[PDB]
Amino acid sequence: LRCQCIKTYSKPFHPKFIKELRVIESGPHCANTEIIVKLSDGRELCLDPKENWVQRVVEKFLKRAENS
Amino acid sequence: LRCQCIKTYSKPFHPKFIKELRVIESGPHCANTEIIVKLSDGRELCLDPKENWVQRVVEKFLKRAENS
Repeated sequence: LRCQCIKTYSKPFHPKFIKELRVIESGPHCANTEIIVKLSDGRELCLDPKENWVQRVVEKFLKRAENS
Repeated sequence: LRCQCIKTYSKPFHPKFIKELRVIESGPHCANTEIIVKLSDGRELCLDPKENWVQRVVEKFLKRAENS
């Protein structure tokens, strides 16, 4: 698949709203690394991997889900 | 979808072999949190979120891909 994100979500939010995370590294398919999250209600958003708050949300989600 | 993993990969490997990561938190669909990686060659594996080496591989992959 080509790039999946048209734009990224720019307002911080709590990691409890994420139920699924997908990280696709850049490559021939898309010049950017893309982060796609599926929220508790099933909507999806793209996050900017460079933002510090995104990195923190990803990390928390993972710490949670890991011991789930 | 129900649980996607029949079994997890138990031998440590280098994060350079991962090109995509999917983390699905447990819920009604599957009692376990599942970690599915797509390798550089397109094969997929499931990893055990509880293993320390998995957590370290996930973290490295993310640090890489983030500044990609």
